[PDB]
Amino acid sequence: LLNPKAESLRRDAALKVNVTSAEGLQSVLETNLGPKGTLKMLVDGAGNIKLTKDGKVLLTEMQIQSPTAVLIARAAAAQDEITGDGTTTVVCLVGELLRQAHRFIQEGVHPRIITDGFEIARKESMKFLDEFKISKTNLSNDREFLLQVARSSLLTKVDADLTEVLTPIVTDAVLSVYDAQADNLDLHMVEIMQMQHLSPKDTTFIKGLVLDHGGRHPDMPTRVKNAYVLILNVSLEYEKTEVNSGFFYSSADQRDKLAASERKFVDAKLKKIIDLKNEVCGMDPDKGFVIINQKGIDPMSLDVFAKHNILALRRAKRRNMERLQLVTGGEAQNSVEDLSPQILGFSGLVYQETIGEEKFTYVTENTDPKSCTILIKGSTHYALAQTKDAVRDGLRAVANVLKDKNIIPGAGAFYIALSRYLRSANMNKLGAKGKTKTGIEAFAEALLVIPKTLVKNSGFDPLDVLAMVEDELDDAQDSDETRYVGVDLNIGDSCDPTIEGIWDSYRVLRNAITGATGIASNLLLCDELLRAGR
Amino acid sequence: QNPNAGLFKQGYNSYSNADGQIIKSIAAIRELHQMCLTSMGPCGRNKIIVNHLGKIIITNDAATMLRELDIVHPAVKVLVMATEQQKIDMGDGTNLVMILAGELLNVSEKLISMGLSAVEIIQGYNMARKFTLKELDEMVVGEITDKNDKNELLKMIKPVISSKKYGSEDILSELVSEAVSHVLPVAQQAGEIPYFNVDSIRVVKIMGGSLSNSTVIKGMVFNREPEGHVKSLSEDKKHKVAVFTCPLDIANTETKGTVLLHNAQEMLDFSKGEEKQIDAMMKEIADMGVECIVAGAGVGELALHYLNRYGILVLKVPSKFELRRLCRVCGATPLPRLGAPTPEELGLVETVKTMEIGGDRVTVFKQEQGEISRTSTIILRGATQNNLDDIERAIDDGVAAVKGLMKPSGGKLLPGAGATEIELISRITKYGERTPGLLQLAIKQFAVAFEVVPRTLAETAGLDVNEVLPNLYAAHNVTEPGAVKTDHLYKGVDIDGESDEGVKDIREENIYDMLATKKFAINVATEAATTVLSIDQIIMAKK
Amino acid sequence: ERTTGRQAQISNITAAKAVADVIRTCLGPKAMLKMLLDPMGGLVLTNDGHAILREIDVAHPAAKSMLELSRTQDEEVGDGTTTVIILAGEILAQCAPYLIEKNIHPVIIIQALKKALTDALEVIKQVSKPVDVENDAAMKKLIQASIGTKYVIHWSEKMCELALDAVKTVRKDLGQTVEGEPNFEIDIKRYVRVEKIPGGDVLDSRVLKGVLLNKDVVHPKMSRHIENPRVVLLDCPLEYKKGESQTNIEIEKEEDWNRILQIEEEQVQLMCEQILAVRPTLVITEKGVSDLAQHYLLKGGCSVLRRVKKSDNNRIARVTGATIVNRVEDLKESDVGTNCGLFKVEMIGDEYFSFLDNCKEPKACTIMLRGGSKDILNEIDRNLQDAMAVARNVMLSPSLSPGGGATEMAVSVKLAEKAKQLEGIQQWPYQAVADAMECIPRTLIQNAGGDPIRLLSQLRAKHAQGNFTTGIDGDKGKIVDMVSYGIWEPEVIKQQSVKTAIESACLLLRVDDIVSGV
Repeated sequence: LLNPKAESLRRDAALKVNVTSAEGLQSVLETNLGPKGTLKMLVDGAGNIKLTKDGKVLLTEMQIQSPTAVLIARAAAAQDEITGDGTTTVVCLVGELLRQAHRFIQEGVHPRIITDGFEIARKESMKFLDEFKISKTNLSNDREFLLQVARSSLLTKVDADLTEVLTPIVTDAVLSVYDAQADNLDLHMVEIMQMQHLSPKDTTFIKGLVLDHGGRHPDMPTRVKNAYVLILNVSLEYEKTEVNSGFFYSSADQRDKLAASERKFVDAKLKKIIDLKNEVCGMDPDKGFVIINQKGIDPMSLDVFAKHNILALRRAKRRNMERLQLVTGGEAQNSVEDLSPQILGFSGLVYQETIGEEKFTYVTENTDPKSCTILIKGSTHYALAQTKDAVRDGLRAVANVLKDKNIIPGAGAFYIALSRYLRSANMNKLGAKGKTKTGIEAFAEALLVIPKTLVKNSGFDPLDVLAMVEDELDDAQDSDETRYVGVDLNIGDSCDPTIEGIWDSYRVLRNAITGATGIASNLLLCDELLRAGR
Repeated sequence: QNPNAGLFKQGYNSYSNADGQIIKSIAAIRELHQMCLTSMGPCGRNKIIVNHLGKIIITNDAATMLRELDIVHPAVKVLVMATEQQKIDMGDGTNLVMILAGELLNVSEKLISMGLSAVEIIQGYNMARKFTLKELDEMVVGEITDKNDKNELLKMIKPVISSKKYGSEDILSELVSEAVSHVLPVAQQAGEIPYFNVDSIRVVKIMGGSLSNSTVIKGMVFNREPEGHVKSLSEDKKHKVAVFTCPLDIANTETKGTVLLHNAQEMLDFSKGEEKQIDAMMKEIADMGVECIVAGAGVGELALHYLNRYGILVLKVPSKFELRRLCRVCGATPLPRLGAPTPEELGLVETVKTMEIGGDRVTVFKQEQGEISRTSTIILRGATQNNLDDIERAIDDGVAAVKGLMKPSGGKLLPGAGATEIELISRITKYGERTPGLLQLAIKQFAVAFEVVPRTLAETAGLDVNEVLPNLYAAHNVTEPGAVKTDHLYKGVDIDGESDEGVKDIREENIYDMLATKKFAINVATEAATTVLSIDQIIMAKK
Repeated sequence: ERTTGRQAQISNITAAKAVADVIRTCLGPKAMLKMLLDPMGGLVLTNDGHAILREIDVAHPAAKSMLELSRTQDEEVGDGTTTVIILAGEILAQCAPYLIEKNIHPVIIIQALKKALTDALEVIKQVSKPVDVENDAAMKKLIQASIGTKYVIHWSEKMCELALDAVKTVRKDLGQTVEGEPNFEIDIKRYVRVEKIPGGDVLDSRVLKGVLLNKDVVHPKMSRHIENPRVVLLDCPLEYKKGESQTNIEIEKEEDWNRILQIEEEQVQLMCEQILAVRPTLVITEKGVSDLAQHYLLKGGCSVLRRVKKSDNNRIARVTGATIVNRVEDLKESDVGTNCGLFKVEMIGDEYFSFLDNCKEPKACTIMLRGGSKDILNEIDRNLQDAMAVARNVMLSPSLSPGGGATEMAVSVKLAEKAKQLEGIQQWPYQAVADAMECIPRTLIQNAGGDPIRLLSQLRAKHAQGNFTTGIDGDKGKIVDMVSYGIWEPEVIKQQSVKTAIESACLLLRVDDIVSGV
């Protein structure tokens, strides 16, 4: 039953290889789970050092021939397009669920009943999911509670020293861009800037928009408070004919004749701009005037802007100009002849950070900016990649907190309670099936891998911390009140996840149970590995 | 680089069930199974096995071949010991037990492919065996009256002598039935004490002549020469015969009596002493009336000289096993001493002569009426030496079937040559649908295992396998307009090689299988297959 | 290279068993998922039986023959592709020791398969039960077999209405012994052709009788809606006629050049006057229409419609009665726009449409499928064709057969009873057919996880004395009757399953030799 150049695994041998290949990828992301996990370096062919704990980014930067990790890679891709986080946790749930089920395969349990026991446990998990969840109020005074949610996302992807730095940054980034109403939130409206100069501990949040190319003159003012921003589409720089040509004067009389042809369009626009400063903000103190000027600036206007102390800008990005219309409010002016003071916008303190290689400009302190900029600083390249991964994962984690009114406590509070509930639910109810309870127990025993993994990376005994939580849950079942118990990684004993402030998104955990169920089931449903097409 | 695992005990050749050990044990038996498939039946073939003594021996019977073959497989030894049950306890079925037990393992592979446990396979055959044994009592049509008549013995002996050296069954039947009728004593209304014995018939063979020249004589015939001037005795009845265990020589002393040579004067007394003493000892034997001296040991030179003057026939029997059966003939008793032929230890024989058998002069020891003897001798003649070996073995298997004619259902008979094996298939399949449960798989395969007996008879006969099989099915399965099934239940596998077409009733040739052979072979075939199917693991060493 | 003797018969059975080995667990609704490793690094996890076989590359030619026979079965019916290969594969496996070890001639086995095929079709007719083809509620539980386990399960009630409306229109009884009888004479291919309509809701999907066209009015100012439009079909478009070869017009006279420009306007106008001879209210052109012909037909009070496929004009002629004519000057007066309900161009999904639908059946229909996206339309499209294929399977054969391994085992019980009365050499390979008929219900047991030995012994016992109504439930796994849960399939699927399996098993037995070279 074979042809030349064929390799096929039949009977239960393919199930043994698929689980064994899954145990390898499991241990890779096992030590990467939680804030106490490990931070691994991945360099493929580019010499580019990158350190991140995100489960999806690992699989995209590594080529894996194992077919088991291919479907897992498709699972991590579906979680990012929906949940946006928790890719490492889902992989740890799929890996251990195959190990607990593989032990029952040798017992003779058919894999269809194993998959049927998962769907029954998944429907019962959704019932406990609605009972265990906590409804959070839509009020905007929850920023204090948002600080606890922000730390839960940050502590995982960093060394925990940067969490306190990014805690006010990430929290204020979401509330500033999100107006308070039903509405929705847009993460694209929050810009991200990257700089390799300053250390990562010095990073700060930018309320407004920042731009790259500024005007360079020695007399330009460093700080300008409450300045008016004006978008300028005309060219302030000398221009030449479409064909290469130049104006060479042999006398002072020919100098004024040849140079006037180039500055004729410049002076016509330049003299009308400085007249706007005479009509508006001429006398009035505590006001300013700023020019965007997407096009360049000639050295002649630099001396004119220096006499009036006008902040000069040239070579502006077109994408940032559309955001300046929202932040500042000024309309794009194509012709200065039609320029009016109604087109002028309003901005706050504008100060330019002076660095030899690059210069920055801050449009910040605006009345209605309706935009945000997260400035990421770091000394090395991998420090910028890790911080950028934590911000993008942090913004998307908090994004699901405002959209989804339900919140779940973390630190193993959801996993330990669900594993203990499903084990005691089928015993009291006895409404599933007689034989199926074997496969249902495999799912309940696979839910305790996460709390055992969090303490494994910290070096604590997973059997000791598990017995301490069960003793607290038994004390919680005796009392008629509601008390949630969770594992504390720092101290090593149990903790109240509501007081400690460790919280997990409801949508992330809702798709984690259903997602890990279908992916791990399809791997057990494969009897034979087919090699064909060649 | 490649490690080793799975063997935790010691260095050996290890077999486990994960490697298909149950198939390997059947495949090892299948190597020797095909040899017995071509053995049973009148069209069967003979195999050559060279003995360890440098002698080529060819025989049809498998029970003899299994002893001469070197078998290192212990799973085959189970069937070899089961074959000994057919050879010892019975006189027929040695070739049939290897075919049945070998096929029960072949049909069991279909149940193994379905994943059925070996216990339910054994339990299925055990329930199917009781269904077959119950029918074997109803498969008997006629019964031998045990009249022990010469014409009645030809009916039972003919099929037993068959399936070896085909074509001679008519001549060999008259030779065996004549010798058996002589051993069987004359009695009536007594069934308690057995009579016939297997060792009571001693077969001899001498090169020369043909098979038609063979005869049957009452007595024990000796091939040795008379060794002395007296070739044969007279025709007077009741000749006195003395059996001496001690060799013929000068009389010695029970206490010490060691002969030593020292001086030449003693040497002259030793030569002259043996002349006077032997002449004195042999004279006292002739004075008491002993005309024949049977010496189990050697005979001296001076003993033959003095017995020629007294007219005493000298007879030497170097085999001590033949002297024990000789006492039941003449009535003489062996004497460990010499010189005192007590008349209480002397027997009587009517006729002792010397006849030419196959061209050589041999002394015949026989009788007529008085002094009834329980031992008979079958004299054989032929040119081929190898053919005479199988004929003697055919007679031994023929007389052993006479032992099966005793009280334990020795007269009952059933049609053979493929007649019963096909009819039992329809009865077993009838009980398959009748018995509910998982046993239906093993019961149906138990009837298919009986299809090998008619198939081998067709293969050994050169017949097409696609012909005889559907012909036997339509012959034993018919629709009779009535409650009682009628017409021909006797259709077997015909020897063919002649005549016209198809099959025919086996009653035309008066051939049948004895119930004692068939019923006992089924119990041995099931227990032989039960042992193999019950063993899922073995541990051996390099031999 | 070349394989002769009995070795080719071994490879033919091995190749058929190897291909069936893959789909062993691919049979039934409980079929599990397969993983195909591509040489480029791709994987296919789909559990569909016939979707995997097209991606499997095989070497031995007998394995390629099973893929070609499954391709024919895939086009005729949507399901049951793995049923034929597994059934035909087990026939060669049970007859493997008979062909070689038993020394049976292959034609004797092939002739026995022909007698076993005829006896099997008679048993299928006996185990079948009558079904009402005019019952609307009964056809919904049948067509649902091709519906459930798909996205259309929520609309299944509306999915059956769209299927029955198309089948009842194209079916012609014509029952009689004179010219021969096609049973209900359903044609899905030509008449039932569907055009997908974007936008709207799935609940609003209706079956229109007529021809639908996406092209709108081609003129800025023209009547948008015609009460009773009269269709006129034509082939050659409306424009200045030119020769099919190279044409060179050399005129040396001054004022004749202006006359040629007038003929170009008169030639297009002459083509419009020949159309207006019957005074039509609608003009439909297969190819494009020049702007000159648009103004000439505008003064005549008739709509102009260009860009129409040729396959539509064949259906437009039957839903209208306009005769298709090649040259416009040859246009016959027999063209009629009768039996046209509405011309309404009303826009659906930000695109102007054209509706020829009417209130009568012109021996055809056009199914209008609307939904919330194009992906839903393409899903309903293929599902509706498969829903009508199962509906056609029920109409052509007015009987239903029990599923879940009930029909497969019931035939094997009857084959074992007919084997005793055969009395021939073919009896041995004929009993192997019943053993292969028992592998299909054993296949569903091995996929369910139950004990095959314990269940088949109980399953076979319930057919003899239980009126062969006892099948096996897929979801539960306990042996139950098929009358309660109502699991039934049309007979034509069971007929073509055993018919192709014997043809596939005999074809591999007919080839005893394999040679190579051109």
